[PDB]
Amino acid sequence: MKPVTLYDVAEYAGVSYQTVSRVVNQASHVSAKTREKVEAAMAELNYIPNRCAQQLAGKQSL
Amino acid sequence: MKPVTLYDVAEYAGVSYQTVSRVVNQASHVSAKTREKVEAAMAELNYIPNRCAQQLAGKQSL
DNA sequence: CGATAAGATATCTTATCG
DNA sequence: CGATAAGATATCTTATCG
Repeated sequence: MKPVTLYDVAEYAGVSYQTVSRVVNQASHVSAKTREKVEAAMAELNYIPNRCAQQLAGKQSL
Repeated sequence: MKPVTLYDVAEYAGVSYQTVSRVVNQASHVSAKTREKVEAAMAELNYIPNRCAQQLAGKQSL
């Protein structure tokens, strides 16, 4: 079950992954609008606490 | 400083990485003793990934 | 069936530019 | 100081062989 990736929030926010990922990791070096955009994005997409693979993994393409 | 990796468990179990890696994710087509050693290995070595961002800060210095 | 190797994707880290 | 781009590493999944 992989609903959202930090990439998803990033895209939805309109910012690089580590734009928002940096935000999610502390965001000690960013701007106002950015945090609010990522915050909005993750909020809308719900964004579960599993960007990488803490207690749930799996990935495929093509 | 870097804790266990699936490679560590793999080596310690005496099985290729891809063997135990698939084990930890399903282990559909795997023998008995194999599961025992992978499980043992990860158990003995404790096995803590930390491939995200918990306490493992310094990783690669480029 | 069980084990090994290769390919693809995501996350994080570091460096550069405005 | 802040955002973007490139590179490296690890994990996961699928296919083939004995």
